[PDB]
Amino acid sequence: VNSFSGYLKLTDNVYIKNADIVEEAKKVKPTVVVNAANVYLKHGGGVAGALNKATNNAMQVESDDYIATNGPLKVGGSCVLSGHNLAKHCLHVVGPNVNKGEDIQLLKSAYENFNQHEVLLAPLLSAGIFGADPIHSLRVCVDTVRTNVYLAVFDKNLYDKLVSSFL
Ligand SMILES: c1cc(-c2ncc[nH]2)ccn1
Repeated sequence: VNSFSGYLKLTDNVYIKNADIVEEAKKVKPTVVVNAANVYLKHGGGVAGALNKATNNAMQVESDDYIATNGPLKVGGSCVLSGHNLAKHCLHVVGPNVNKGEDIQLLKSAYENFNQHEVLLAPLLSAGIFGADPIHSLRVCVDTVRTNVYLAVFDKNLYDKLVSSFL
């Protein structure tokens, strides 16, 4: 049993809910929240800006030190950093940004990072301001992630379309 409430079950391991991922994390304090990161961990807007704002910029301060030591992530890669006031840990995952011309085949690699964690609260990778088709992102999630993932879809309209169209 876990703390996640009000999710629709899509598969054995994937659950979905209409919610702002920032609002959720504060209530549940999950072991892992996933950030929709970029390779520079520059959390300016979208999921990353909203998560970072909720940490009072502490996520950005920690991220800048990480990049100064380790250099940029890979597209499709990830790192584990603090969850600050939102979660125990934040898994920063880089999905391909279609609005930068990145290979959408990298979306599966991105979701493979989730399999290193037994339970996660996450957004749909490469969705929102990353520009991918969220219906596609949900299909790759279901076909790639084997661990227990609780997805948050910010747009009520999009949430209803994701559920209604789910095979
Ligand atoms: C994009 C933005 C957000 C967000 N939460 C609060 C303000 N903006 C959440 C998910 N995707």
